[PDB]
Amino acid sequence: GAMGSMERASLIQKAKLAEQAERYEDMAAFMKGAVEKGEELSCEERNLLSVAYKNVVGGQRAAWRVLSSIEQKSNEEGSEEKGPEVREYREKVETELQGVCDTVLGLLDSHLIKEAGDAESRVFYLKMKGDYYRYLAEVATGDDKKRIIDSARSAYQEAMDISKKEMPPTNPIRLGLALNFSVFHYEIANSPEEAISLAKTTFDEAMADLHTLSEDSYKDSTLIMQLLRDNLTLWT
Amino acid sequence: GAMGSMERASLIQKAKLAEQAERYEDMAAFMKGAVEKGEELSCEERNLLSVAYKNVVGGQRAAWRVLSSIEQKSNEEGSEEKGPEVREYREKVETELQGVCDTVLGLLDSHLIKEAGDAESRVFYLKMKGDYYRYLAEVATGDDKKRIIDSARSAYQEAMDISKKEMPPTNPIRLGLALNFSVFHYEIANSPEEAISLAKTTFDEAMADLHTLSEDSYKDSTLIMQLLRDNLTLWT
Amino acid sequence: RSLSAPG
Amino acid sequence: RSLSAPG
Ligand SMILES: [Cl-]
Ligand SMILES: [Cl-]
Ligand SMILES: [Mg+2]
Ligand SMILES: [Mg+2]
Ligand SMILES: [Mg+2]
Ligand SMILES: [Mg+2]
Ligand SMILES: [Mg+2]
Ligand SMILES: [Mg+2]
Repeated sequence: GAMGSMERASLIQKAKLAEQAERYEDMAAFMKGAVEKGEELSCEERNLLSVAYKNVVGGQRAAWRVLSSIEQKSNEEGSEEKGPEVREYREKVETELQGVCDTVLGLLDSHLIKEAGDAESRVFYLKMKGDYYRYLAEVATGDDKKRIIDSARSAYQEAMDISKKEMPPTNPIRLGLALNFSVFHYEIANSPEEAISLAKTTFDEAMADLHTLSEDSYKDSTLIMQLLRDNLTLWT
Repeated sequence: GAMGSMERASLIQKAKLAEQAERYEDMAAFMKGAVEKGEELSCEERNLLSVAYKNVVGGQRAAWRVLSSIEQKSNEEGSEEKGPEVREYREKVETELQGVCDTVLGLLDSHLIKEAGDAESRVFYLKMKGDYYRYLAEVATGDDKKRIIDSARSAYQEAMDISKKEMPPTNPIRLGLALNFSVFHYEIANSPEEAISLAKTTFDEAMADLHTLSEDSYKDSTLIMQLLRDNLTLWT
Repeated sequence: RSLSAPG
Repeated sequence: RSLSAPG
């Protein structure tokens, strides 16, 4: 590891600087180095890891979608053949995206999930595992796709089971997990009714628990509830 | 060169795809590979080269400014010492930025400028040479800085001399060159009066030539004239 | 496309 | 900061 010679605290400090500078590839490399020190991550450090890789893979996903759309138009009837370049470059970006997802999944497997005993950490990491298998599923097309989809579903389901037993229905990790599992159902698993049902039940159970929250917690929970509502508006 | 096995036309095609996908590092690598084929660049290809490296170095410059500002605040009176991490990370980004500038300057020197005989190509490349020495000057602090500044000035001056002899005062390359030389004067060379004088004379000479232009050329020229005016408003 | 959880 | 030439 190229970060093996840097102090854990220095890696965390530099991840925060990289976030401020919008240098998300650097941020992800610093947080990978911090994970590889072998100690568990605090709440703040888990957030830094998630922010870093979310931004890296988010740029890759946006680029892959642009290139996939160009490629699909090139394969429509009446399109003049442009050679292999669109496919090759889409494949290049796709392979890079898959590499980032595999890197994240490898960190979760070695050994973040197995050492995560508290609900807040274990649910966070299992949600991440579902998310990065979902990003793999977005580009999967072989006999690969069904197994990747099942891996995403399995991680999300384990996270859901823990979150329902151990967290209040307004907990932002629980809410973001349910949001992302509903997106999995709608966009990946061809299960829009399950997506709508999960988003509705999640929203309603959180609404009924808002009265227990402080002003700051209320703001955190309602932000994610609004995304559930925004999706329900798009889906219904 | 990692692009040595790819066809020149395929590199250009992929640069255009990378632009559409906002993958500017890829775009720059493709255009570097195209330059290294050894043939001169067309007008469109020069623009692709410029767009690619402008976006790469633009992100580096923005990041360097964020980190330099944090570092300067850490060195103000009453700041608690945070260790070497801010300086180290600013230095990392700075070195990467300098590497990109050196790469561009190397392409111009091997051998784009020497083969550029038409005014439109030679002025374009000399402006680029001034620009990337200007970006080096933005971060320079040693006994290095004076020589880097002189190198930027020399390239801009040669470009100006050719542009005034060979192009109309509304030519967008000539206008963008004069704009960037005025920025050099204001921001790098501590010569705000020279910056203001150059921006004013450039604007007024272009205004007097707009009557010769088509609607489309008029739009191209007035876009850059507005930037001259915007700077004059900031500077006066 | 659907909205997913932010940072 | 001053504006420079765009693409
Ligand atoms: Cl490629
Ligand atoms: Cl560093
Ligand atoms: Mg240590
Ligand atoms: Mg593939
Ligand atoms: Mg139904
Ligand atoms: Mg050939
Ligand atoms: Mg330095
Ligand atoms: Mg004066």
